Amino acid sequence: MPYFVLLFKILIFCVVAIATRGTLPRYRFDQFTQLNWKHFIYIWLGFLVFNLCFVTFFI
Amino acid sequence: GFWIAPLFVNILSLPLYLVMLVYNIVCMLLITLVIASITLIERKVLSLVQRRVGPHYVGYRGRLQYIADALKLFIKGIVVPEGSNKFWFVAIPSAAGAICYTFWINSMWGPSVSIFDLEYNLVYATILSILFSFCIMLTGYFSKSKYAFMASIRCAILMLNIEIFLGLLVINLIFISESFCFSVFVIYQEIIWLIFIFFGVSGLIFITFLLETNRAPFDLAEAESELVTGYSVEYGGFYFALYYLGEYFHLFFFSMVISIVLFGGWELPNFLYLFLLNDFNIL
Amino acid sequence: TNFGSPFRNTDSGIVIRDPENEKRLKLAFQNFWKSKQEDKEFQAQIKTAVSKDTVNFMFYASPLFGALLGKTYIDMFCNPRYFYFRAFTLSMFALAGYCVGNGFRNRYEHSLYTRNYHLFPKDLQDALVNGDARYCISWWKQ
Amino acid sequence: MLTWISFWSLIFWLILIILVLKPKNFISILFMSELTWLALYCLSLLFGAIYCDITLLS
Amino acid sequence: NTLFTFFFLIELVSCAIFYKFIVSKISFKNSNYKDNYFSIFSKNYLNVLFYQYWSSFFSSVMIGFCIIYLFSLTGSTEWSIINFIVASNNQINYYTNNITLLFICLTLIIGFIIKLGIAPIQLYKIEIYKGLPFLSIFFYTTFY
Amino acid sequence: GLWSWTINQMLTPKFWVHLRREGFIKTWTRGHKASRHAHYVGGNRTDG
Amino acid sequence: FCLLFVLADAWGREKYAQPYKSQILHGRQPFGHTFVQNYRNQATDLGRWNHNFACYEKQPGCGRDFD
Amino acid sequence: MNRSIFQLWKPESPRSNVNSKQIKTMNVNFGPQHPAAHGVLRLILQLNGEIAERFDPHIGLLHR
Amino acid sequence: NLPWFVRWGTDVALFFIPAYTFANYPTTFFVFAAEKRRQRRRKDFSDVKLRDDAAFSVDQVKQLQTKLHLKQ
Amino acid sequence: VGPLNIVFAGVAFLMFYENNYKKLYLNPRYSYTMPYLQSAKITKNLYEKL
Amino acid sequence: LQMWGVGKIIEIKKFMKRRDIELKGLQRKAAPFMQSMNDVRHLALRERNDMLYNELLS
Amino acid sequence: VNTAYPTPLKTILKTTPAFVVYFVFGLGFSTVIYDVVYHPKDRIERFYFRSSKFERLSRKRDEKLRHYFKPAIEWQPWYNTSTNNNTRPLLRY
Amino acid sequence: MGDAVVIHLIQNVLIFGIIFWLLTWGAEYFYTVKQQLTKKQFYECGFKSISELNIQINFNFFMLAVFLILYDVEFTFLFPVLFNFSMFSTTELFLAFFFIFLILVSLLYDWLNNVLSWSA
Amino acid sequence: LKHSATVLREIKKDTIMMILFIIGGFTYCYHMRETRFQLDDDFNEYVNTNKQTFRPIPDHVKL
Amino acid sequence: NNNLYYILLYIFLEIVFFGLFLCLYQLELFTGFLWVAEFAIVFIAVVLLFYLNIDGLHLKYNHNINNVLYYTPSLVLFLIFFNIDYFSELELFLPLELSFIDIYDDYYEGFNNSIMNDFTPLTLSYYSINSAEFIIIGLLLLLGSVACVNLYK
Amino acid sequence: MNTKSFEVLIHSQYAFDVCREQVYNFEDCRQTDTPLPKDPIHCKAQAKEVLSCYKEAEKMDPICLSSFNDSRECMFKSDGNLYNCKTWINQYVTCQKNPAAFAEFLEASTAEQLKSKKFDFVKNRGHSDKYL
Amino acid sequence: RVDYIVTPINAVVSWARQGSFWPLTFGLACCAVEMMHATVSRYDFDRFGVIFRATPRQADLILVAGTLTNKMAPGLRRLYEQTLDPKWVLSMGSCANGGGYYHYSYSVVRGCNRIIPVDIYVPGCPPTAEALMFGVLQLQKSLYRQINEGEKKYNKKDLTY
Ligand code: SF4
Repeated sequence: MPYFVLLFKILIFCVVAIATRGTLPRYRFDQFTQLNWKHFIYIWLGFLVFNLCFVTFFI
Repeated sequence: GFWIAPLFVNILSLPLYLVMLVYNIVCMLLITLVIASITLIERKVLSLVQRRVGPHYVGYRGRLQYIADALKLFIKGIVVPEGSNKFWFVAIPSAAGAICYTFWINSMWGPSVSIFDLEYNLVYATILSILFSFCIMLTGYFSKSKYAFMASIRCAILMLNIEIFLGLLVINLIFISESFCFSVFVIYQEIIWLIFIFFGVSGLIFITFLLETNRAPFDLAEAESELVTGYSVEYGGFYFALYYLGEYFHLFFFSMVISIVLFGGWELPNFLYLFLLNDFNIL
Repeated sequence: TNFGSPFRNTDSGIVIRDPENEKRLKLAFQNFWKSKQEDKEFQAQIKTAVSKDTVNFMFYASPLFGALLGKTYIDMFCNPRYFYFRAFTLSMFALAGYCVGNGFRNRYEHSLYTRNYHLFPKDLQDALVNGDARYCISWWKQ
Repeated sequence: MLTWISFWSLIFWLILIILVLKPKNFISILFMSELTWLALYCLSLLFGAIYCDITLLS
Repeated sequence: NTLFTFFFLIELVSCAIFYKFIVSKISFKNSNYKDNYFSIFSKNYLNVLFYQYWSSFFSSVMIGFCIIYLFSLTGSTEWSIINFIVASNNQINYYTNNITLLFICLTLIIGFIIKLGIAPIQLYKIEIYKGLPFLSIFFYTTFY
Repeated sequence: GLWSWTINQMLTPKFWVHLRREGFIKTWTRGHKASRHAHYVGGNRTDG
Repeated sequence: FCLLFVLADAWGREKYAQPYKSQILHGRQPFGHTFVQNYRNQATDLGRWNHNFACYEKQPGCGRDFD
Repeated sequence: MNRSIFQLWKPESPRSNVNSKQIKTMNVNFGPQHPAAHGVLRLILQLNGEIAERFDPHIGLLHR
Repeated sequence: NLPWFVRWGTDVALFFIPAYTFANYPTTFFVFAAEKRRQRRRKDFSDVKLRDDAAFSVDQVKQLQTKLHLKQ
Repeated sequence: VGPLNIVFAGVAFLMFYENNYKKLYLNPRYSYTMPYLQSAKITKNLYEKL
Repeated sequence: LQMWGVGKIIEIKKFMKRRDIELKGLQRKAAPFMQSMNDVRHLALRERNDMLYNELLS
Repeated sequence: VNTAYPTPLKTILKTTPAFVVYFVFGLGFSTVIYDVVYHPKDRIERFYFRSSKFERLSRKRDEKLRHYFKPAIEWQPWYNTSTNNNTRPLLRY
Repeated sequence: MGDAVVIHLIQNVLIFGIIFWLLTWGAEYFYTVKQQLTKKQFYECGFKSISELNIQINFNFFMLAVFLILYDVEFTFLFPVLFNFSMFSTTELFLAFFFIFLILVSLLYDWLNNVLSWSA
Repeated sequence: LKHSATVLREIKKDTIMMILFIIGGFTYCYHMRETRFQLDDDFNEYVNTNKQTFRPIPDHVKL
Repeated sequence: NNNLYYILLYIFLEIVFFGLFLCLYQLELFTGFLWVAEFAIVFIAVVLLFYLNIDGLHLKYNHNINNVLYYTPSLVLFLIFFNIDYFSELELFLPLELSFIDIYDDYYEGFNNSIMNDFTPLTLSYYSINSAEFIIIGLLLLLGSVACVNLYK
Repeated sequence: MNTKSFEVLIHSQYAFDVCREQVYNFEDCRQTDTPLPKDPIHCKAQAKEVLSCYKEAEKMDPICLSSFNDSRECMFKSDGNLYNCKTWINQYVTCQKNPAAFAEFLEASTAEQLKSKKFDFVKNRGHSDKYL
Repeated sequence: RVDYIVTPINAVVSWARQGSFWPLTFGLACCAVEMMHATVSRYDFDRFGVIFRATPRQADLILVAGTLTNKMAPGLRRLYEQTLDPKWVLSMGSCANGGGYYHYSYSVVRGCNRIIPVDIYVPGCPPTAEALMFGVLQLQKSLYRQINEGEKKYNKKDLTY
């Protein structure tokens, strides 16, 4: 069944998460909020707008 | 007897409910074992990255560290401080644990292979996450300690950004799937992994994965260097064990969702052999 | 196949792995195409989204253009003393070109098998739609 | 017990009344207003179910 | 042309009125030199904001309830069609439940009086006018 | 406490030589005696 | 800029066939929406609506069933 | 960007209740047994909204 | 006498092949029962109505099935 | 107990008996509604008595 | 990559649409008999209720 | 000669037990879920939400006819139970 | 989105929690604890806490919370349109673009006022 | 950043290559759209092979 | 109850009960949407309560005076005469065996319908007919955001 | 009037080309000026004729028993996905149309085609299936 | 008839308690610096399962490492009381043992045993990482053994009466 492939992918993702916990530091609360409140949301919205334009072009 | 048979309707029905409860308990035990294995894998990976051998004396080559950890967490006693409401201090762990085990319901292991026919798996997962965040915040607030209050405030601050980021990511993802069920994403991901379309949003996807799992650099509400222990500053034993188990289950479920929605789901990756793969087999 | 046959699902719930039936169907299709291969009226009636000459040109020049582009890319940014990296880039470009050519050829074949699907015999059309050579035995048994 | 329409209308009216019954706290007023808005949304959903109108559900 | 659009436009107008009320200057340049080391707690702006917000909430709830009830009655919220159906009811006597019509009319009238600040609900408007600038009062009167 | 010497470690000439020399009891007991690494059972070199 | 490019492409898609005409410039919605937005409308004059086919009579390919 | 000085400063005026710290000061302490307090410091820090307002480091906890 | 890759392949095979079998057969030991249920799900001749003007009778159909040896 | 308790118990027992008898003896047994009483046999036609 | 993925998704949707067109043709081939059975069920139930009402309100 | 694996290979390989334990636990949970889904219905039934309107109508026709149409077609005046514990309607009002 | 099956699952989850509670009681059966002076006191890194209930925060993220609520409402509004984008039309595209532009303008105005940063 | 002449030439080459790659990607997307349209036409032709029956609506349905 | 935390818990319970009622009426989509929105609002309200009512000591108010003085007779009178139900009836009014509208099915309509999502009415309403209402809602949201910024300033 | 959904669907698909007269009459009787269907009492005669034709067409040839069983298994595994079982359905339809020609086609069967058709919509998925 | 299962239960409990002897993240001076070095990759306390816990309410092993003064003794007593039961105590370093160099200091607690009960002591000043590991191993062995120390006497049926 595909459950084995799903488990392998989830295990890879969990290993990546554990490595990220081991490696990177912890940022500031205000810094992360501002990054979300100024850059990340706008980037996501622009990506969605570009996807909408591409879908319209490709019908 | 024609007159004795009637009085046995619910009497015969009860065994079916008992069997269903037994099956649910078996599923819960399997999920707990999976979570314990995930914790063991995390400890081993952390030791390996730190150039440390890690757990090796817990049984044969330290193969049963998780079972010993769970048993010891059971063993240690817990005392409620007199300065806090015992009712709330106890209800918070029980509510968190009840919400924690419910994550197994909104999970699919294959095509139409699910415990329930929930067409809004994403909504159910979001509700579970919101309940877990509320439980953490309440545990922080009920502790009546400044450190726990700061931890709860930081967790709430994370949640608002987490909620917005998750909603935007789902909306951008639902723009292709057009369904709140998890099967639709994997159905159209058999050609290529969904990360290909979101190639430029790979950094934001990784950020969301690290935030949905409450890992660094979104490791707030833990603040080991900053605010010592997290919402469990005064909570220990079974409360801390339940909180950690819920965190691990949430991480596992978020990784499963991320795989099912972005990394090709449970379909084998054919993107590498795309240059040699055919499109249509015309006779 | 990424999309599979347009007339049926590749393997819906049961995966069929019979090569004898596929070979018989291919032979029957070849025999049907050869029986009216000299029919000028049938030849003119056959229409495809892509011409055979254009399809052949695409399939024969796509690897060449891709290889040239890969060589130019390796010259532009890659150092020429990295044999592994240069060969990998060139092979990837050639594989992309081959994929483009294969897509063009598959499109031409599908158009030939679909835009002319109305001229097929009844049993031949049944075999093409169902993927089973048992629909038309006389064109493949002998 | 009571029919759904009657229950919903009586609940809306009782919530409107109870909005004044409790003490005068701004936070309590805001919570009561949120509850009343949710009850209004529920009533609109029930009405759209009763009459099968797209605008009612909108 | 319909009570839904009217309700949306009225809610927008109420939001604009609240925003304009929030735009009132809290401090002014005065020659009052004796109050430099003492605090004067003025609650006029807060009272105006609270009263406006609560009245707007109540009026919006009433108008929404009225619209929801009217839609179920005839199936439409437009201007002419509603009047035609209501006049037809007086001639066909299909719906004799005058209680529901009286309740809908009472809800609409109460909502309109509350939004307009009509008597006997007048202390709200009295307090509203008592804590605003003269130009703001002029604008509010012209709008209402 | 099972599988002191794994199949990968047991699939070496060193394991066979040690088992033939010191016996099964000594071969198994070394893994329980001074377990440092599964690949370091009886030494790192696989020749003996 | 993406929106402008998409609009330009849609405007240039007029040379494409009617099925290949831009969906923005040529709507294609469900049968219910088609019946609701084109009933008793004199601008289009879509003719009758075959209840068997759930499509307007003037609509191309209406009622095309198996022979 | 635009000027945001007022959003960063909040001085206290004589007998001005508005200008005072109109909030219960979270007099939390970075006491000895803290992972980041180095063990021998009790930094009583008046923090307002997780931002330290005043500092009083109780030292000498390890004075030998 | 064994390569590092050759020895490592044994553990990988032990981890993969049993896992592959378990994934391919989630319903262990009940496959025969499932096959029997599927066979009983195939209706027989009497359970269905047969047209009066049928090319082959029941006995002829059985003989032809035996000759062609269809698994069914 | 008491006379009222006895009356209530009798009424509840009669209600349970009547409901069960109606569900069992007076019902088209086309749907599996009585576990351990309705049969689990696999049906082939649309209407099969359970 | 975003453009190519959007195009591929569009192509997959078109292929699914063709498959759905074939399925719709099959369903329309199967439309009449089910509709006839459902109409027979609806009309048979109508006769019994109509007769009961006629005997009742008479 | 020494046939030991590479140092990075061994360093990564000192996780195989935990990885295999996690895989076994996940396989057990997945098999339990699959058995629960399959045993009641003798198959893995597709969700009605993943089926079109025609498919959904075709799937539930037999169940609807058996559970509702049959009792409604052969109703009796005394058939209804004296209590309120009857079968609820297909649409809850 | 849930059913009586989900309700019974919640009941079984509660049963599992009761089993866990029984296990906790069994584990606690093997321990003995002596009451201490500060045994039930607040843990504040070794000293008695100077507050019991007066733990108040500055709440510097009020504007952030309000903007989050507004953005959630806007996203919920946008969701139904994208849920059935396959039947998009010219008017639908115009409305979606207008909604996107409005959300972007709101975000920019929030950023333009420096309201996305904490204040004293 | 006072980059060298070689770095400037490399940057110019990279910009030209990026522009060319963008143009090529757009052309490939247009070609893919045309191919999809052709495939859709072929599929419609295949589907409408034996579905050419057109029964007029009965006169019982009024205008 | 006057305790703000208990009031919030009761509001959350009422919202959950309303969602359950909506699910009972087979309206699960709107139930889930309302549940999510209410959960977010409840999180914000809990943050505010920790901000403004950390102690939780509610005002010393007694409900007996107001309840006995006006509230009880007013509630009795209001519930006594208010009845806006014209023709709504209970489900147990008639035997379900006399109803057959849920058994009829439109096979041709199903064969002519390609809808696979329940959001079709929502799209057709908030995108086709009530587009003016949607634009008004967007403008109102922008104006409210501006007003909130001005209020914060 | 005693058939399951899948069996009745298979029988009607087989008779889709055989019940043309009654089907066309009923469809014409089903015509209306709006998408709302007409009252079922309007076409009692046409519906009765269609049902009679379906009952008369449900009797298949003996050679179609195996094909019908295979189609039933495919539909049950697919929970009634007709397009995914097009090959078996088409074969059964050809068998019902001509049992003799279908028997001759079955004479030229392959070894793989002579094995039991085991359908599993989980391990095997298909290619770009919306009904999945 | 309750000791039969209890003995296996006691053994399992002892194994579990030894497997999760989490040291308290509470260090003061050079002895604590050595203890932190004993948490390094080279000295794998994770091999024995020692993971530092910041909260006394969730800690089991109190690693008293450093010098105790008059300004820290009440805090140490409060932490010891706040430590969740069961608890073990190990005093590493001479200062934590008996003051060490500051044994004659006016600002020295003059011994950690006079403030909180101590189960084990380490001699070195600073003790080596190996010395701390040996002390931890001895404490773990004692804790595993102390659970069933044969306090109860065996009856004539070889049953603890
Ligand atoms: S005992 Fe020695 S090493 Fe330890 S803290 Fe005292 S002086 Fe330093």
